[PDB]
Amino acid sequence: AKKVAVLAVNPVNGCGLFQYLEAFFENGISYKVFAVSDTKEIKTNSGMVLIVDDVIANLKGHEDEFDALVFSCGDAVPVFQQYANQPYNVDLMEVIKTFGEKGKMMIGHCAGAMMFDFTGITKGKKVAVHPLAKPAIQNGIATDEKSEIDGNFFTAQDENTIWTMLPKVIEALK
Amino acid sequence: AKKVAVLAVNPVNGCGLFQYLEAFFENGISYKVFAVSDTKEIKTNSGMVLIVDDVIANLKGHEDEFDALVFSCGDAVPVFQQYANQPYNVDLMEVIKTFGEKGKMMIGHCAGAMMFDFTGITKGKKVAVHPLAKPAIQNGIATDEKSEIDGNFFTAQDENTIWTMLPKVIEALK
Ligand SMILES: [Ca+2]
Ligand SMILES: [Ca+2]
Ligand SMILES: [Zn+2]
Ligand SMILES: [Zn+2]
Repeated sequence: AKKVAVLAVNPVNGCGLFQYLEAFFENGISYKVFAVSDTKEIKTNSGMVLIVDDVIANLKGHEDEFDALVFSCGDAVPVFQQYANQPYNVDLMEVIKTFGEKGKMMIGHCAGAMMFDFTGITKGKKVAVHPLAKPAIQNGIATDEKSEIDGNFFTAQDENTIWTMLPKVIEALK
Repeated sequence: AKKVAVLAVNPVNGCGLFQYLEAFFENGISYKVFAVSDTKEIKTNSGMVLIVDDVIANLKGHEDEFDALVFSCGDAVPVFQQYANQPYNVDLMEVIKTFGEKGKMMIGHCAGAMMFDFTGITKGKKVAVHPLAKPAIQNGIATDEKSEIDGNFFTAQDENTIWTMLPKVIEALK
């Protein structure tokens, strides 16, 4: 019964986030949602209070217990580099790197491929990424497609193109 | 300009909800989210917790303050009928009737058209509705279409067909 660690940044795009969670719940895939935050209480881009399962600090060292990582992008991302030293963002890099190195399935949209890329795990792999974050892809092969599936990477250009890969994401977890 | 009252049942389908909220937010359309519940704190079908703006009881008497109602469906709706002693479900019927009677734009998906139908406001209008809820449509005219726009009614069969009518909804609310 497959298990996914869903990473929700703060603020998270709720439309992206619930596309994933709704598809997992409807298809009987297990998930736990970790805030990329000090607290499990976060906000959506649109300002709604959202309380998820746990915080990313508590995912570290437990990466083994999951089959897949979802990076659910949001308005936190454009300020990531500015706040790279925040503990939740140091944990973010380590966890993405660990999942990547352990061969887990890596799922993301908008700037998710960029977060993956920063850790080097995307080396030589086709990724779809927000057209704005395309210049920051240094290790992966950034394309202009709505989504790219390559090896362990499942990435969509943004929330409005998650649909183009989601049936395949679900099938790979079922 | 235009103001939308969004009704979130408990549990709500978060994929449906945020498709609306992201679209409104990104197009600068004003909205306020009301829990169809005894408190502002609701769950998603997927088990996340949302704290919304207010409860539906506080929308009673203020329907003319809004231009549009969104009914955001969830796994609460198929138990709606069992739960006649929840005051917020009685309030729901009241609020939907009042909005429809006052000629407001009525927007919803999945079993939303059925909630509308129960109040009678759908008399003679085409609606899109989830297949399982279709036989419950007696006042309106249920179709097999992905979405239906008829008069003041903008309804989608479910969360995965919202995209088919959402640009028209946005255009109408500008
Ligand atoms: Ca949002
Ligand atoms: Ca949900
Ligand atoms: Zn993003
Ligand atoms: Zn429903």
